[PDB]
Amino acid sequence: CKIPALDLLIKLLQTFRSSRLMDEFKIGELFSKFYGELALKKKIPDTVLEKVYELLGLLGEVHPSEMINNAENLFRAFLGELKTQMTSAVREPKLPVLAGCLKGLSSLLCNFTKSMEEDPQTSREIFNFVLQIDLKRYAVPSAGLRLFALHASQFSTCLLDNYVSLFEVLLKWCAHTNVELKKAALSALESFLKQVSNMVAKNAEMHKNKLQYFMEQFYGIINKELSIAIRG
Amino acid sequence: YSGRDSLIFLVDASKAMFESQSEDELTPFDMSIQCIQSVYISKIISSDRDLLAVVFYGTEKDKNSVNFKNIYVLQELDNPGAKRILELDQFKGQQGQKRFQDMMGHGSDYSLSEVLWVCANLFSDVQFKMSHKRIMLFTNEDNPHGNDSAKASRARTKAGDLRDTGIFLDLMHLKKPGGFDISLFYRDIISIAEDEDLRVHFEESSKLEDLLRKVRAKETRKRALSRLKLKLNKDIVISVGIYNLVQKALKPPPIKLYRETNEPVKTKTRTFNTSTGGLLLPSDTKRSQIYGSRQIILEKEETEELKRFDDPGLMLMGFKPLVLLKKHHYLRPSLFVYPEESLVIGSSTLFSALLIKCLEKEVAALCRYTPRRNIPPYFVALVPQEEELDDQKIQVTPPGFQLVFLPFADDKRKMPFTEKIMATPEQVGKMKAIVEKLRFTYRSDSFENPVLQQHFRNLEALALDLMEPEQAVDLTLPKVEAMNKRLGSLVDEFKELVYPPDYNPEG
DNA sequence: AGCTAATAAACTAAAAACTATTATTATG
DNA sequence: TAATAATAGTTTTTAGTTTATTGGGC
Repeated sequence: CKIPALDLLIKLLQTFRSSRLMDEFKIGELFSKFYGELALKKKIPDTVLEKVYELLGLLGEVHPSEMINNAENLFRAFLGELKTQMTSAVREPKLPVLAGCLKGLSSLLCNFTKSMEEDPQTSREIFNFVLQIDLKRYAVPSAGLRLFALHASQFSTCLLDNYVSLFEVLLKWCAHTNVELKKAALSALESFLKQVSNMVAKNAEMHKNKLQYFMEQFYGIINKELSIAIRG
Repeated sequence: YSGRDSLIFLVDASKAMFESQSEDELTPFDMSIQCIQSVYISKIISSDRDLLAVVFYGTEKDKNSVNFKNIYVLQELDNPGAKRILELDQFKGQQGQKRFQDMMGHGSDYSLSEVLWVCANLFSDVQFKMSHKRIMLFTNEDNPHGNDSAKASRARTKAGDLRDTGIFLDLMHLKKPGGFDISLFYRDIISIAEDEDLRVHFEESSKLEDLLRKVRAKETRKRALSRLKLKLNKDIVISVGIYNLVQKALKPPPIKLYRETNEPVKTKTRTFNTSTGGLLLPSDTKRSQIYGSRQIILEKEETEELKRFDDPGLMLMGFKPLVLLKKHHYLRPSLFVYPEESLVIGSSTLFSALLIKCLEKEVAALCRYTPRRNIPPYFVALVPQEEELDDQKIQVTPPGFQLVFLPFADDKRKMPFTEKIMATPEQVGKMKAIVEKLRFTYRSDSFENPVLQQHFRNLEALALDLMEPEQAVDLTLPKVEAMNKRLGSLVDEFKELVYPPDYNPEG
């Protein structure tokens, strides 16, 4: 299981991204077997082979209810993996390919479930919020930013916190190099601002966050950053 | 690593290789092929990952790609296999030679330059990193290509060319009744780093006796165990390599394979919900230990951090005279430490200074050793072993610090002891004489595990599918009859000296 | 005249070393 | 516009688990 598996997996993945709901309905058994082979207790596949996570990202079918049933197993596995990974105390923060692949998995999976009605919502909130420094053109930060941008909605009622820190980290991320990271951070900016505005507009304490978050930074703005400021 | 090894064997496909002075002596082709079989067996057990090939010259036919006449390649550069052994042995013998001479020609003119072209091209074929372009050939005569002066000139030109290309070759002396004629045509043209040509060698006197001897080992290459570091106080750190000049070998693990297909079947193993019949996950895992009634649950990094004490490295404790170590205090096989400038530059100078100084002081180095991540660090002693040479100035002992381990208090296991009992001095003298009877000088390479030898014997025997398997000889069995005849009556003399005349030591 | 316990050996996974390559940035 | 730099891909030990294991018993 090597470059053969890598190229085959990316081939079939882009196949689903192209072939969307015509005859690709013989995959439920395939999804089950992929989930089972994930449960191989021997994690001998390489981190590059862990883009099998993007495998579990599945939309080419109607997403039958059995996929929903297995989705909770999937989410628990991802949470355990991530809490194992980010613990830099064990000197094993190494999830280079893992993080982005599980990111895309959660991206294409959260479209069906995980509304802001439970603790795992704020759990995965904290999981993403940890986004210690990185290198290597910073693929994982971009992955996390894209995930948050696509699913900022599910983080309601618990995204209002860390707002200054979230804002400044997004600013630096969109200010860093690797312009792809720039635009991912920009998308995260628009999603975050939209969600916080929507939740504030129907709040009761709205004045607190109002006077404590926004006009000061907005005034301090006065580059493409100006467009973000105007949108804000 | 820094390269690999490969040899190619060249056999004169002529009639001089198919005769014998007397029938007790095999043909030159005969002992050459059997020594080839022995060499291949040794390579398989020792260094099967090497490259070996067989080419013939002087035969009537030919098989080389360039299709030079008389140049018939038999086998190409490949890891040795039992199939090749069978192909060789089908012609190995007093009648298999006739079978070869039937199905294959032998005896014709050719040019050594041509076989050198062929072997050079075969060298070009291989692509892995390569270190020893050793070429082996077998004959008892040299002058046939000196008969044609042009052939001699072109052969020596190509020989010089291949020497320039780094190719090294070696020839075996074969029994030519008129003498191999050393110094006439080859040692002036062949590649030699030294000269011992004094006798034209009417016989085959050279190193077949070593080659036909079968070796049984693995001879793992020089691989650094770790470039682990010595933390002097907190910042004074040096880079040193770790090595084990002795490493307990063991029988290679078996490979589980099928019956009628013999295919090594992959075995996926996982865990599923026993109470449900579903499936479990590595995340869905929790280890437990119940002491009495209470059950305690621990996780992966939970079990990891309890093993965490410090960074993998060496932490100096201090110095203590070598004599303050009890010889009977042993923990496990010792290690060796070698300096390096790969990471800490100048660390070799510090290592040399420390070695010289502590050798002068006759002291040991006490240090805290952490092999790798999440392991309790243990105290060890670094005895300075000076490099000793021999009459050949070869390292009978390399320089550096032999790494001996210091056991802990728990290691000490007390036993029900008894009082001190003495013996009469005349019985001690009898013991001295009896020891002197059977005394000898020990040598490390004089003993070996017969069990692994018998394992090999069986392995190549079933590989060679003979009637019977080769029988290994145990070198660890005492020469009971020889020792008994060497001692004499001193045994029973001391028996009656100490043991009761009526009571034998048997209960 | 019925009863069984350390155990080296074997079997695993797991961690490192040691090669072998390459997603990246100046930069025109 | 295009070179270099962390990276995994093989062995290789190595450090826990597993087992069939002679002795007493009475």
